[PDB]
Amino acid sequence: TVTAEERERAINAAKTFEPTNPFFRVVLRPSYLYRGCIMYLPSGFAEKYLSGISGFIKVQLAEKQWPVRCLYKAGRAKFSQGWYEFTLENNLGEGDVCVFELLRTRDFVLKVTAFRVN
Ligand SMILES: [Cl-]
Ligand SMILES: [Cl-]
Repeated sequence: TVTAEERERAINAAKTFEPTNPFFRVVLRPSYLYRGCIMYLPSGFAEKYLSGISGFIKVQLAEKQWPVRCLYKAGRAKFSQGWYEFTLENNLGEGDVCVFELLRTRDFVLKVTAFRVN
């Protein structure tokens, strides 16, 4: 069981972290956490940094990388294929808070730091 206090704690820890690279934060919720699901990235961040992002990008957690399809189309960036599997293989669940930062690499790499509830 996840308590309300744990949720508040994890969100506060995530909010304290301020990467030097461009970043956004997202609290994982159930509609993002099942096989075949999608997840839209924040629209402002997507417009500023992810125009022309296409195809399988690298999502990195603890120096391991997962392929996640990220398509920017009709004004929104959407994760699809590979996103759920990234969360499952990293034992991420609802309430965990992920900070995604855009690394200074040739291709698109989003590095995740997870602030886990339990
Ligand atoms: Cl919440
Ligand atoms: Cl694509």
